[PDB]
Amino acid sequence: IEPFLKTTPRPLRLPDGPPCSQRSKFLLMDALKLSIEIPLYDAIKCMKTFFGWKEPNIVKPHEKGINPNYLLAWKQVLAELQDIENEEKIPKTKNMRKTSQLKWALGENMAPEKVDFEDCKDVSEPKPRSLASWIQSEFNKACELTDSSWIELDEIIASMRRNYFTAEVSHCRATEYIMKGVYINTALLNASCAAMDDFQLIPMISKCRTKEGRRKTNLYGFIIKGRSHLRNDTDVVNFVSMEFSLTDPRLEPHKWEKYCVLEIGDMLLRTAIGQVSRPMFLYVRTNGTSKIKMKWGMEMRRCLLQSLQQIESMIEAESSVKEKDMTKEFFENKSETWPIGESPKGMEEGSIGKVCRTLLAKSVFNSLYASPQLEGFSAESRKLLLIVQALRDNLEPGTFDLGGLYEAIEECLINDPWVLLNASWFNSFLTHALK
Amino acid sequence: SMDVNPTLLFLKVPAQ
Repeated sequence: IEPFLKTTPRPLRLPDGPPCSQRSKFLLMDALKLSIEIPLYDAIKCMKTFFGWKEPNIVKPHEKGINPNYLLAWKQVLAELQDIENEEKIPKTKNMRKTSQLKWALGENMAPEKVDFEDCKDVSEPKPRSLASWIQSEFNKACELTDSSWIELDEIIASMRRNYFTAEVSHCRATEYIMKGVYINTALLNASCAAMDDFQLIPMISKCRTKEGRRKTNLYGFIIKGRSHLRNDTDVVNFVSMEFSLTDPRLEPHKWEKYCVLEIGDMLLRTAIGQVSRPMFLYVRTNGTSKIKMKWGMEMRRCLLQSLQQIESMIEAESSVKEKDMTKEFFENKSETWPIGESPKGMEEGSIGKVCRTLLAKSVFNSLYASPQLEGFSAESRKLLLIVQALRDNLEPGTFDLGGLYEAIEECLINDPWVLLNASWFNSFLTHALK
Repeated sequence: SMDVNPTLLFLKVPAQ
């Protein structure tokens, strides 16, 4: 119990380097939906609600890719979309012409059928990036309430708690992220099993219910599936993503390192001051998943449970102490007595409502930014967290190689934007905990 | 405006 081991915990040290860049599968805060009230049929109906399509042009090139290939891929997309327009029976998904641009982007010249003695390349520093403000903005927006509902009230005693939480989260942007991920991962999987040898065009779609109750169908952009041959569950299918955004890539080019960004149209918006014209961009990039990653993505709903459970137990940490059940007290008014943020004014608190959403966002970003860096940090930072809590209450944790623990943690801090955030977060926690 | 930080919860909620 003899406590005397101090403000020994120091801040974690984060990498120097170029700023970290976006690496989620789809866009997050920068996403743009075209919406209305068979995916391809709905895709076209959604695109028809836009009347600013123009000649696509590159505005932010991919420093490592063949950019005209990106431009051509989009043009090909439009072209093939025209072919489908009208007709009579519009297909699901649709197979695309195996053109030069698509072969290239979908890594088809890396196809084993091609090469020589060079077929003997056997080699055996993953490059540090600094934290950037963008990932925190990302998370902020993730905790926000939306003007739409993304989930039914269930899964289409303490069951009362389920309801309270669901009431507080169904309109959360994090929840949209969940559903966006379920739909397009499911979609990508089917296409991957039902084609294998086809370059499929997959609309990125989600559904929601407005405030006024109308059912809405959203189009985020397109994904083109590459060759998907192999039953290896960890084997990867290459795809290229094509996502609509109002976000100018040039404000934070660093965020978009993996992207070619086209300008694909201009949009006329209603505004506090009238009609304003804003460029519409297409964010393009190559990528890949596996049956396993698609499976995990199809199950992001788990974030709701995990998120909930924490909020649940968090009530026991008060209900057993106050003798009476406290779900109603909390959810019906006050106890905005949990810290959840910093501001210019400093420390800041929020109610179980905000908390519900914040924990949802956290669970969701864990899933969106899943990485070995993250597995490590979590496991290891939990320990430092335990220790920091003890010392905070004047408790001796014991003879423990703390510096050893720091090594473990800081070696997970290389370049992942999400992990770097959590590190920065801990530092802030660390400053308040041992003021 | 508030930058959200879920780790701050642990100023109050005990780890685990």
